Amino acid sequence: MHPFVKALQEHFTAHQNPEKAEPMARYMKNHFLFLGIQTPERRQLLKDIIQIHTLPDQKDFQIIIRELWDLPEREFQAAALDIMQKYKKHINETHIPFLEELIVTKSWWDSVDSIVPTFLGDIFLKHPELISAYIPKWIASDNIWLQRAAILFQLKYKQKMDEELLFWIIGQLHSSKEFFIQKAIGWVLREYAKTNPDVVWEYVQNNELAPLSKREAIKHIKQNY
DNA sequence: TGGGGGCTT
DNA sequence: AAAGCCTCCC
Repeated sequence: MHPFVKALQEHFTAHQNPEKAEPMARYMKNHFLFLGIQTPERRQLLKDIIQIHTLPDQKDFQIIIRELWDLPEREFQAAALDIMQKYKKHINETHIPFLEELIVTKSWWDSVDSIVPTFLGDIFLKHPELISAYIPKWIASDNIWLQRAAILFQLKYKQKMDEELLFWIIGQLHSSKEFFIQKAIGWVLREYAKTNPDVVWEYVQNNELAPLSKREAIKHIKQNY
């Protein structure tokens, strides 16, 4: 409906590439249709539409992102995320519910990981009191993408990592049978190990986790122990 | 296991 | 912009 979205849809479509669509789609296990438009082209095409229509008012950004999210081809969600980054300064704690919706719709690692450690990680840093309003809820939801969100929001924290909170969240999900949860646990631990390898090594040796998670967690540090 | 064209700095 | 890195994938 929104002219900006429809313009973007027609522009993207005119520049699709079936030869690139196949491998891109297979990378995501065929959960999505792809136009076959990679990042440099996708951003240029977005740029073109912005040059013509200009970037919409901040009070419209959510409608545009939702309309893009509803379109079949994956690049439209990738473009929606490019757009959200442009409005980054206007995204705050009142947008958590909107972000939850994006996380649980058209869900896969590519969209969820693009939302969580950046947007949500920044938000909880700025609004510490909201962690208890969201994280326990996400863990208990049995929606694996919200559960992944609770694990990964601190991914980029480095020295800001709240270790007790991290290990609490992991402990809550350590028995999950979900592939993308075991992976998220391994990832956050592997990433945090670049800052504090000793504590991650100890945690992995001394606590219950899926073998998958243990392997992912220590893949870069095992050479040191 | 553990390293990879597409992506990033 | 030369070169390191990889969520994921296999």
